[PDB]
Amino acid sequence: ITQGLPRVIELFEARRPKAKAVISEIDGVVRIEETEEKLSVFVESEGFSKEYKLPKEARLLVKDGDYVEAGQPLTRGAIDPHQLLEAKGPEAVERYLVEEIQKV
Amino acid sequence: PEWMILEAVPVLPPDLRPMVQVDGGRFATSDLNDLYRRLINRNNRLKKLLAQGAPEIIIRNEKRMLQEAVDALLDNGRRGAPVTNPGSDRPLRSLTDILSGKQGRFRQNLLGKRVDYSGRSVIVVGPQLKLHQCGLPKRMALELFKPFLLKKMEEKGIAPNVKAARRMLE
Amino acid sequence: KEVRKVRIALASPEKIRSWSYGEVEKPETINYRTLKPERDGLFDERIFGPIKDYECACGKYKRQRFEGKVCERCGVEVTKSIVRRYRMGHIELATPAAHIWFVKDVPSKIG
Amino acid sequence: MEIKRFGRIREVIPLPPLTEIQVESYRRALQADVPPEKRENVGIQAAFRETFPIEEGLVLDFLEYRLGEPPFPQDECREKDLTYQAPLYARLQLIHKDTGLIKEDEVFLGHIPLMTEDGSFIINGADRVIVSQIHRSPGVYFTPDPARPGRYIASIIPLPKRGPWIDLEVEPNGVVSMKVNKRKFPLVLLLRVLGYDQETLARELGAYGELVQGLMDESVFAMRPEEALIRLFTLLRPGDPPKRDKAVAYVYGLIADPRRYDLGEAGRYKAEEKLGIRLSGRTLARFEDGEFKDEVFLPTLRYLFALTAGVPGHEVDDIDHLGNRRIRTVGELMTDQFRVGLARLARGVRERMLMGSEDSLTPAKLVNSRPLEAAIREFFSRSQLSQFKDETNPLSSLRHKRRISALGPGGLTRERAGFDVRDVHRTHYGRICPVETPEGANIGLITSLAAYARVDELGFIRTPYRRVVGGVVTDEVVYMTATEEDRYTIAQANTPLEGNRIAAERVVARRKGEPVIVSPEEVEFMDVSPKQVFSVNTNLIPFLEHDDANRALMGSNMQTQAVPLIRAQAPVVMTGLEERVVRDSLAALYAEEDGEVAKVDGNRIVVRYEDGRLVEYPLRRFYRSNQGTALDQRPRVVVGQRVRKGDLLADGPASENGFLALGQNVLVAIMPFDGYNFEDAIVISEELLKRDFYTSIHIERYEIEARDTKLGPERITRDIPHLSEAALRDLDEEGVVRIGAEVKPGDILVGRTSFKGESEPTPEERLLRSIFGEKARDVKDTSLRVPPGEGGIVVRTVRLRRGDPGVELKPGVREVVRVYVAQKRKLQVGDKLANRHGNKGVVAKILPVEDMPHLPDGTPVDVILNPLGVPSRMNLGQILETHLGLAGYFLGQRYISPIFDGAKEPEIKELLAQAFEVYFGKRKGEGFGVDKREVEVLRRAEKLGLVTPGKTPEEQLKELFLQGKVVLYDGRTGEPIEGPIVVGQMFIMKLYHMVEDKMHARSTGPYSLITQQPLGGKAQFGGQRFGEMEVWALEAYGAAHTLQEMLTLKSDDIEGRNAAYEAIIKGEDVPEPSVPESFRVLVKELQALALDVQTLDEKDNPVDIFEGLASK
Amino acid sequence: SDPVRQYLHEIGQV
Amino acid sequence: TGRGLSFLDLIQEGNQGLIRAVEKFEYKRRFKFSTYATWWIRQAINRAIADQARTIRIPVHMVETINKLSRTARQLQQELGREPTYEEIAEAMGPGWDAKRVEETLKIAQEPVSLETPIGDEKDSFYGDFIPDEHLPSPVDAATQSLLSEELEKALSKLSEREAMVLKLRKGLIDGREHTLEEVGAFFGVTRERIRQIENKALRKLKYHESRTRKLRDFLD
Amino acid sequence: TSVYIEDVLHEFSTIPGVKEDVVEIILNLKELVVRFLNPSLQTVTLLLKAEGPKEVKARDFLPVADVEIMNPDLHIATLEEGGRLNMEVRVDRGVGYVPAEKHGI
DNA sequence: TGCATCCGTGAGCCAAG
DNA sequence: TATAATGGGAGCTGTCACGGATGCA
Ligand SMILES: Nc1ccn([C@@H]2O[C@H](COP(=O)(O)CP(=O)(O)OP(=O)(O)O)[C@@H](O)[C@H]2O)c(=O)n1
Ligand SMILES: [Mg+2]
Ligand SMILES: [Mg+2]
Ligand SMILES: [Zn+2]
Repeated sequence: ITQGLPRVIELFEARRPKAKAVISEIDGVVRIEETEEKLSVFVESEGFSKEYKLPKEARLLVKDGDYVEAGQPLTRGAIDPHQLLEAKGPEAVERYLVEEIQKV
Repeated sequence: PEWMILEAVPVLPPDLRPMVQVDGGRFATSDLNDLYRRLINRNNRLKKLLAQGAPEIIIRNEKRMLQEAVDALLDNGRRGAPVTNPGSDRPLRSLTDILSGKQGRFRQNLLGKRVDYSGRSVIVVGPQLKLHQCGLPKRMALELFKPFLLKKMEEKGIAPNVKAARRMLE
Repeated sequence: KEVRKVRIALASPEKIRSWSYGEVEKPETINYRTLKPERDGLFDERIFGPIKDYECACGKYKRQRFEGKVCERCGVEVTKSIVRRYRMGHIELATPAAHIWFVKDVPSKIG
Repeated sequence: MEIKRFGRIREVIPLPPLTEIQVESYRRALQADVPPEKRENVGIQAAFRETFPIEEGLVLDFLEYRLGEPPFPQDECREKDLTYQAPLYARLQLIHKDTGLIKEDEVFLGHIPLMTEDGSFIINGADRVIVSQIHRSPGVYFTPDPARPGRYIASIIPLPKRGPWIDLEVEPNGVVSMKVNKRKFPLVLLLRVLGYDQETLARELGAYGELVQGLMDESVFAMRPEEALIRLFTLLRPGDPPKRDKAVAYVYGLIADPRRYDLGEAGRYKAEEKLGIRLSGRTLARFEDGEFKDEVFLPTLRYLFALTAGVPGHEVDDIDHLGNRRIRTVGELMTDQFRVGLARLARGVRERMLMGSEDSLTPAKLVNSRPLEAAIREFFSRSQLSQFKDETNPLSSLRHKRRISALGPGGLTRERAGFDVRDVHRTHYGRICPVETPEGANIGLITSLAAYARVDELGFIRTPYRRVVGGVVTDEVVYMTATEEDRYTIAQANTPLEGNRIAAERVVARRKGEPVIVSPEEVEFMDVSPKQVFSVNTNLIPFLEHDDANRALMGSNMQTQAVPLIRAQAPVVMTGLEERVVRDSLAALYAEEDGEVAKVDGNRIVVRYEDGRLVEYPLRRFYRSNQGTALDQRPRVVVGQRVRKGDLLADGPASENGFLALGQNVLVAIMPFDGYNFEDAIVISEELLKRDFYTSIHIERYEIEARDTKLGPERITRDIPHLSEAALRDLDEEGVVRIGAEVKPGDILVGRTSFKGESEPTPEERLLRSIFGEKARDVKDTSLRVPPGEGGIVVRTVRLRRGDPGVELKPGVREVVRVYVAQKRKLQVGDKLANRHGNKGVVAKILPVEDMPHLPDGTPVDVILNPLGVPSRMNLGQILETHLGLAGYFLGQRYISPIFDGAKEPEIKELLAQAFEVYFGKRKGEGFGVDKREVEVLRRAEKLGLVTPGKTPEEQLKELFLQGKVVLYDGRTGEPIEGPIVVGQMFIMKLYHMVEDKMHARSTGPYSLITQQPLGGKAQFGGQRFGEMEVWALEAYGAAHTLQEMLTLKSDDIEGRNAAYEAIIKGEDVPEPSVPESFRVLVKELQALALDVQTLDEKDNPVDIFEGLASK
Repeated sequence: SDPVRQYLHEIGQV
Repeated sequence: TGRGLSFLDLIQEGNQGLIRAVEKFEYKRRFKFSTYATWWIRQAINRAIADQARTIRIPVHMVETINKLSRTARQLQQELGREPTYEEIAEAMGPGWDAKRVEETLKIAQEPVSLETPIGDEKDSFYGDFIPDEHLPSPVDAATQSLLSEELEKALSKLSEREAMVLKLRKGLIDGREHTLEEVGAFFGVTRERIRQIENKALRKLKYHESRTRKLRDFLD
Repeated sequence: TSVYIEDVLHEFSTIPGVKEDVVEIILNLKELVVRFLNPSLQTVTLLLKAEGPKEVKARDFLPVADVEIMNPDLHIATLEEGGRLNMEVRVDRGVGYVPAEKHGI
């Protein structure tokens, strides 16, 4: 099972992918809070707390209470290169784009 | 800024929009001429409608039609309906069209061209060649290198002069 | 003099007229009998130039002896016919008209 | 030979007449054998009835039309570059309303083209074929709304050009919207204009959950119908005066006008079945007794609401079901253009009716035919669907006629061609062939009519099934649409039958495509034949079941491209189709009744029938097809022969005794050969050329005109200035070449002089003339010579002059001369060969016979195909075709192996055993033992596990022969090929892609007007294209100088190219390029756009690239 | 938008 | 509509006719204005259609003749069940009309065709991308004019500089034009008979060289 | 190596009264085996005249001394009532396979 | 500040036609 | 040059994805 050519074009064109991965704007620590009917992930810093509301069935890659770098992925999925840029800087996007293109 | 408004509308040199007789003695001609002819008729009728002091409704209509003539000449299709030549669905080919696209001036004649001293034929394995060779049909070669052959034909005895050697391969 | 850059700028009415070799006053192309260019029309040799190398329209001047000369009987310069690819005409409008590139290319530069 | 034939399925019905889709449809549209008053309101009759009567005072009505006889027969039109056609007259009468004066007249409308017996046309002299269009059937559909899962879109769709698309959506705001001419408005309004009333709509639509409330708008029922109609008119024509008569006119034309809106008879029936209602006409509503009465809008609305609630018995529609896609055959396509031309004629009628003497007006004085003559001429000459006929060989013509395009006027644009369109929808079964289609952009958009398939009255494609009742397979054959087909369990044609009963506890069937194992109790129908699933071409492929679909596609299409060979052979392994195809394609001639054959000639066959009469069938001999292949018939009976009705009298092109002969049966070995068959290249034996296999006859046409010029006349003359009698040897007194002569490139075919123009002599001319004392003649050599790399034997000249009788040329033309030149084409290095399983390759090397691998009895193989072509391609059919062909080489028989009902391996091995005995017991008797080399090869075979250890030489050789393999000697050396090799008979064709047509080279030549760049293509002696990507190649190599040549000296730098040519002919290295002309063109075209482009030097100071010539 | 509807309107004024 | 002018162009030419009618109307005849206006409005529309509809402009009387020819041919086809020959059209045209005249009138009425006329049913071809430019000299032609000039000078050098210069003056290799014998004779300070005689001997010697070397023959054709 | 038929101009022809076309006739004549008894002989020109209902075989050639037709049974043409054939077929000595496009005899 | 919607622009090369 | 004549017709339709400007709550 592959993504192929379009994934390459999704990258060289720097397009925000449809099934995008939510990434942390900052550093922090994970607090899961899942109602039977709604779900959200909070990334809490030493005095800064960011909330990330996402649909119930989306996969995570964070076991609760882990330490994550700004721009790490919390959802499975493809990272928006622009969010990665704003969060983590040009070297990070360069790594990301090169590695994804080569994956294809 | 005002230069984005036109007073003198330039006209392209005629050879770049010719009126040619073809083999049969019939005439072919490029769409720009009908675009300019639209333009010039509407402009002239406007100069006359002004001289004869016509009402506002009429002068206004003429002015609108004049703008649209300029629009079709420059980028036909851009605003409104595209101008078609009578009894056809084909849009007329405007200067913007000449410029832009896979078929336009840049891509079609400027970033790539047809070329002289060139040929084409079917290929065939030929496993005897060495890596640096290819087999080339004689007749192909004779035409591909024709001027060199006129020269060398003259250097040896095979013809008196270039013009004779060229007559000799016709 | 070797070419090193290529500039592209807007064209003033005075520059368009400076390019021009004559207003094209009539919508005519070539005469239905002579098959020669009509005067003051889209192919007039008086504006855009001689059709045959060094030969004016009417006939009075037909050799390179006279170069640059403008014929008195027909108005056609005696130069290389090649210039019919290079000599701009012009048209003078009764009302000025918008250049649609600067109107419908959004965001409109005029607007 | 004996023709052993395999197969168990017996075929209840024969293949229907194969060009019926064309011949029938045209008949039906013309109704020309029908007496006028007996005609139906279809085809061009329907067009007439639609246009007429024409009113306004004066009325012009239409009684009837008639089609006279062709002014010239088909052959004559083909020669005289005419159109085979019929005169069209229409009896029309003028009536003045008041006066009652009725003056009547049969007025002539010009000519309509006639379809020939075989289903093609002749337009300005060339055979053309009108391809059937596939499109979405008119009707009412429900497709899901792609944004809003639980919402759906009703689409009401008319015929092309006979109405607007209408959509009915349930908005997120609750109100039901109708989209028409791209405007969304509340459907409520139109419902009101129909006479509807919240009473009636409440009782009809109340059931459905809360939906009906979104239809309740009190502000609408407030108005009488006229007020609602005017509200709608303002909503659809903003600003236009909402005058009462004008709004009734517009809305009527939008929704009820039978001369403006039109579903099909198909659109009608489909809506009837879908919404469970009955229509009156072919529109959406009517005007009765002064008001508007609904027909379709409320039924569609009810179905929409029920689909949205969830009511059982309502579903969306698979718009790619071949029940929702229909065919527009030739008659429908031509009629539509008829309808159009008639409308224009009607505008001209009303025009001349307004002004001019309103007492002295006859039908003749009111009817300009030219609108209609023009519309028809257009549709036949420049339509997208009017293709140049492909008559490469008979089969190519037939296949063309059975094509289906999704493209064309009123069809898909290549941009609008998604996946689902191109998919092999399940309902293509038995209707459209899943194999024959092009590889490329057009994949799945151009398809072929399946073999047993037929197009019904409504335009849908039907396929036949046997009826099965209580496990008996009747002979009652039902043709079904796919909507029909979806109702049944349908067993597979191969299910086993004792007698007429299903002898299998479990049987293989389809329900709605889905494959299913069922009991004969459940079986309602059964397939007619495997043949029923594929196109004719695909059906011509033996062992198709052993070939992957991708290469079967290539075998299918490539048959289209077979050149008729002077010694064509039917394949040693046929499918059974090969005879019917020659028949339906009108390849051959057949006996019309029982008879005795009177005379037999190169040119004619005369037959004396049972009525004592004499028929003289003349033979088309060496005629030039559209593609220049030779269409030529040969007599296949002799004086005295008794012949039954339908016995072969003359083989066509590519026919051998009435069998399709697209190629030759050659002896192949499947082995590598010193790279000469690398990557699909093919080796052949010189024997093939010696015995004239793969030799074909081609004719080119050469035309010339001498016309009247301002400067004097062109004339066809032998008296051509400055030529030697050397140049003129083969020219008759009038300047035309002599029948018989051999003509080579450079040779004159037709002389001609043209007058020189204002040739004011350059001083060098004056002095040179003086030195030589010869006046430069009035005229100059403009004769028609032979183009490079063309040539042959002149075989006819046609000459037409002005003043000759029957002859009138285009104005100014004095004379036309045609010269036909024929050539016998042997096979040559770089010509293309293919087989019927997609094996294709160019001929790369022709060894002399002594190098060819041979069998031990001294017999050379004809062709050596590389095995590496097989595994990747997965077309094992050719392999089996070879094994069988091995046996028929020694038994001396051909074969018929139906697809999916063919010779199985053990039967082929039976045959191979019989063959082996013929091939080896011969040698035993003639007194020779097993050769030493054969012992060595046997040893190698033993290590390969191909023979059993211990058996005898004869036992082991037979063991190999049974696997298709034979000991093979390398004729170069006499040593044996280290292993045994697959050798046998294969049917191989010479496709139309011969290198003689393709090789081309240009030193310098014609350039183009505006670009001053070289023209393109062989015919124009043009230059190759060095495009953007070639430029990239040169850029990435860093060959700046090579690159720069391509951009300047080698095209469109005028100074540079002239200078380069002179340097090369003088041995001087080539000058530096200057500015390419097309850049000067760009500068000027930008100036023409009021943009100043300005070349600059480093000091930012202008550089003039027009060398002064453009500044004052 | 449609330069003929425009003129039919302006005509509809006088 | 249809006749070669846009609806709007028709309207504007009709308005020109409206202006004419207004300035020429006489209310005392008691006619409504519409009756007089329609004459001039028709006249103006028709003069426009005649004067403008052709890329190759045709005088209005000739257009009238061409339309008469069109309609006569249509009548003839409507009664002949086929198209008329040049002879049938000339007959129905009256006297003064023969077949050659009908044919010349047809030839003159031929309207040109678009260089951008589509070839094929893709978007990547233009009629007249197949029209070769006949005007600009070919590179062979040009090379051949250079080789001529050079070999003519080669031959002229084998004359005395006066005979060479006299021939160059006389044929136009110097200043474009041909000179008279009286001019060359006044320039070299001899009698016009004398310059005619040295020209004759220059040509005699050039003919002799061209006998003995054959270096100019091939250029002549 | 070369054939003249009277009233025939080129290879792509028919002859009235003859079932076969010139192409088939030359295809037949290709086969024809001609033995030269005298060793110094390079070329012969067989003459043939024939007519009337008759299956002209190779026997029907005019005999020439020091020349023997080894396959006289070889069929050549089928002629029906009033069909006339008159050929001059030239047979050369030579080696290898030399195609018509290369000797033009 | 956030969305939905709308208009314009682009969608492989060569070959023959 | 004079009866009177007073507001048009053809739309044409199986894409699709993006970017960037307008349009709303
Ligand atoms: N429309 C087109 C048609 C052809 N081409 C070019 O021609 C080749 C056809 O390959 P192919 O599939 O016909 C055979 P090959 O590549 O050797 O693999 P196989 O033999 O194992 O099947 C392509 O690979 C392209 O280079 C193109 O660019 N666009
Ligand atoms: Mg034959
Ligand atoms: Mg007469
Ligand atoms: Zn002059």
